[PDB]
Amino acid sequence: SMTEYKLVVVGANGVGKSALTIQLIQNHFVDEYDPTIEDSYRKQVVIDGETCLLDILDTAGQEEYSAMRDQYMRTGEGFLCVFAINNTKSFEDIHHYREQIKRVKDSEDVPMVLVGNKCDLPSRTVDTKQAQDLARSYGIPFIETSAKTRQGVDDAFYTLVREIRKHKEK
Amino acid sequence: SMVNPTVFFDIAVDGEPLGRVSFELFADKVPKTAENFRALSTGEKGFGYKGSCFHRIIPGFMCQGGDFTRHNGTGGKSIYGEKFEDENFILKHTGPGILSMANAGPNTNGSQFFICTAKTEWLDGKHVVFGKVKEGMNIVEAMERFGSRNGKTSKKITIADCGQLE
Ligand SMILES: Nc1nc2c(ncn2[C@@H]2O[C@H](COP(=O)(O)OP(=O)(O)NP(=O)(O)O)[C@@H](O)[C@H]2O)c(=O)[nH]1
Ligand SMILES: [Cl-]
Ligand SMILES: [Mg+2]
Repeated sequence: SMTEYKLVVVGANGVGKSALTIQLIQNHFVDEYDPTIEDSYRKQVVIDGETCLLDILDTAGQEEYSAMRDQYMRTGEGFLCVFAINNTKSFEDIHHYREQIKRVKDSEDVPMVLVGNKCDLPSRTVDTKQAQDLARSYGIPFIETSAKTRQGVDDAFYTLVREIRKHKEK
Repeated sequence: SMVNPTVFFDIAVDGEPLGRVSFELFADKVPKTAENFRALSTGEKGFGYKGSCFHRIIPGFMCQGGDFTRHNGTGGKSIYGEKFEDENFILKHTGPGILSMANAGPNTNGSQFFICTAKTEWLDGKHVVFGKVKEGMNIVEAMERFGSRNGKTSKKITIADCGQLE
C-alpha cells in the first residue's frame, strides 16, 4: 500500500522543531539556530509495515499571523506539539496550540503528539511526570526526544502517523 | 534635512556593487533609535554594519539585516548594550522604504533592522519605526528580487560600505 500524511510541527521559538525535522529528513544535527519562516519537506517511510509519504510543514514559533497559521491547521492532518524540557514557558504555551488546533479543525479529537525535546541537556525544568500528566489529560501520546542525539525522533513522527490512522478508523 | 542625519549603504551582491541606498533617520522624533543606527552606520564606536548581510529578504514584505555579531540572523548589539527599550511608536509602517527595528519581543532592540517594501501595518506598535529610504528605492527593489518566500537569498546581499553623508 501507499498513503500520505500532512504533518505540521508547532511550538514555541527555539524548542527544536526544525532540528527534529532536519534529523528526520537529513540525518544530521547542528548547534546553529537558523530561525524559521516556513519550510516543507517530503519523505517516504514505512510505519507498521505500511508505506507512506510524509509531508512535513516546519512552522515558525512566531505568535502572530493567526490567519496564516489557521491555514496551516486546516490543511494539517496531525500536529507535533513541541516544547523543550529546559524551557517552562514553552511547556506552558502548549495549551494555546491545542486550543487553536481544536478551534480551527472544529473538533476535540485531532491527531497530535506532545514532544518534550532537548532531553540530552542537564538543565531540565519540566519533569517527565508533568508532561505525561498533561498528555494524559488530552488523550494523546507523550514522546521525549533529543534532536542532538536522535533519541525518539523517528518515534515522535511515527507515533503521530499512528494517531492519524487511529483517528481515520473512527 | 536640517535636523535628521542621512546615512548610506553601498549594497553588494556576492561582492559586486549593486548600488547605494540612503536613509533619512528621524532623530527629530525617535532620537535614541536614530542615533544607534547612525553610529552603527559610521562604525565610530568600533563596530557596526559594514560587512554585514541582509539575511532575510521576502518579496512583497521587507529586506532584513544588521547582524554583525553572530553573522547568522540571531545576533544583535546596540551602542547602548545588547538591547534597548522601545523608544516610541509615533511612526507607523506606512509603505515601501520605511526603516524599522527588528526585535524578539518588547524592549529587545539591538542592531537588526528591516526596510519595508510594502505597508506592514500589523507591525505598528510592535516595531519602532525610525527612518525611511531617501534615495535608492530602486536598489531596494533590486535587492527584494534575490529573496524568496522563506527569506533565504539566492546570492549573498551585503553592506559593502556604509557611513554618514554631510
Ligand atoms: N542540546 C540540544 N539542542 C537542541 C535540540 N534541538 C534543538 N536544539 C538547539 O536549539 C536551537 C533552536 O533549535 P531549532 O530547531 O532551530 O528551534 P525551532 O523550534 O525550530 N525555532 P523557530 O520557532 O524560531 O523556528 C538550536 O541551536 C538547536 O541546535 C536538542 O534536542 N538538544
Ligand atoms: Cl495574519
Ligand atoms: Mg525552526
